[PDB]
Amino acid sequence: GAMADIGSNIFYAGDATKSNYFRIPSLLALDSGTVIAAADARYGGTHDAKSKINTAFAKSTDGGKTWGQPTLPLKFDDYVAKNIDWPRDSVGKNVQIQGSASYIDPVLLEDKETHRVFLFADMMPAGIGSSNASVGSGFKEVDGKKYLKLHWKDDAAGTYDYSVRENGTIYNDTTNSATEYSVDGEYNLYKNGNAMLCKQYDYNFEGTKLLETQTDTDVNMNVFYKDADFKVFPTTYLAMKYSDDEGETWSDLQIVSTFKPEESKFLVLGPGVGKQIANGEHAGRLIVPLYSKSSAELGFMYSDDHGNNWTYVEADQNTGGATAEAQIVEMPDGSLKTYLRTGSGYIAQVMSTDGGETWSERVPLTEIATTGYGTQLSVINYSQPVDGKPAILLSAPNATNGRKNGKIWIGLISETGNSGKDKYSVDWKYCYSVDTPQMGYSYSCLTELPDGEIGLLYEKYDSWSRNELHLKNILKYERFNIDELKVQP
Ligand SMILES: CC(=O)N[C@H]1[C@H]([C@H](O)[C@H](O)CO)OC(C(=O)O)=C[C@@H]1O
Repeated sequence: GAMADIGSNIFYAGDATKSNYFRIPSLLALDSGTVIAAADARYGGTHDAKSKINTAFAKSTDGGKTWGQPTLPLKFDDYVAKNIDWPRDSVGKNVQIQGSASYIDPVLLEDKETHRVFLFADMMPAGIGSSNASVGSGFKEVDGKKYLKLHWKDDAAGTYDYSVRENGTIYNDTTNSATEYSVDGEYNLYKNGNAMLCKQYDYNFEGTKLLETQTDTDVNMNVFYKDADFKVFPTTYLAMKYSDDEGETWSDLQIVSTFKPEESKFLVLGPGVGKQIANGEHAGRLIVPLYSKSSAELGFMYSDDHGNNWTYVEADQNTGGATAEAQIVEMPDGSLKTYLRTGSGYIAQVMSTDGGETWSERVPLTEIATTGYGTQLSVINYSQPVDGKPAILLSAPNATNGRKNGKIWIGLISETGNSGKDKYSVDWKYCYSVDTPQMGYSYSCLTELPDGEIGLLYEKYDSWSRNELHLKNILKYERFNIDELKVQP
């Protein structure tokens, strides 16, 4: 590493998370000027769920120069957290953990009006990922009210005759009566006040066979575990916790996806950051991007009451479930521009003028090359004029073959003198090269730091490639002043 690369790891193999791998960066400068970050702690190599993944978290007091020890605010204990070197061979490289619960794909958001920070992540029951989730919400309605549904072990497959109700009281819905079972605030199970338990799994390889085997370590039976007496419906959930103390402590787990459409296979987070509206009618609205295999592809969830309640909105009617990972910026009036990945070989743009309730048709973004499968991007507002215009920054790879050639772009915003969603034009005038064209570059998250420097946490390899799986120390942190970035190639 060069002098300039010292301090370019936040999460790394050997830190406190006990993970050898990390993916999916999230980076956010708070209003106070503290800076926080989050990423997947991918234990079982860099595979997506299904796997064993927890959400990692760290922060910087010194404006993002330096980072504290990492924490695990969203974590499951059904399989142990350990440092294991995943095989990289033609056969083994493909092997993933079949039986663990996971948190995956974080989003960080701050309510600046209340100084509350929210952490969201997809919540996967045991052995589930987006690809093998079932169709359904995971909740039932009982006398008009939504309750998380549960399968008792000795009931017929696909039979969910129970529900978590007030106080975590588990009810039998056939007779509508409380049982002796309940869940606590962690969704761990109890029988007549007594903690239920089960044996934690280990995983070790013998050659290219992955051996997932019980140990003699008791952990709390959780409804998200493979070996629980009561089990949630095996679809994708959204989880959130909040902190008022900049991530020093976290609130209780919230399964917020009560709005998951019954017709959807998965509904998951567009990783990166969310947005608080600063200007206009809907100023103060909190909004978080989502995408799904459902009635719609792109969606959002928003709160007009500082995080207590969340409303789901569909931005299109595509049923094909392409990976429409999005990030959102604000126009100076306060309308929203969203930039998103697609599976159609380009990055797309959409506008909303009603605070994200409705959205315009997708518009391709010509200026940036990408692959057919696409990659996640990061877009943000910059607080300062740039050549005397309001500006945004976008980070994304810039190649048609592979995830590589990452750029940071500066877009300059103009009024076109037209009306509505067309009020504004973005001029992508600057294009900064992060490394070289053949260097790998995948997911990324920008933030503007306190001093007005631009921070970047990114995947410095190609995370799609089947030949770059299970690499360590690929998650890189760099800082730039705004003049560095003003390049015109
Ligand atoms: C929830 C989940 O799996 N998210 C993953 C997403 C997904 O795998 C798929 O592309 C669409 O269903 O893709 C990628 C990726 O590197 O492309 C990373 C995410 O971690």
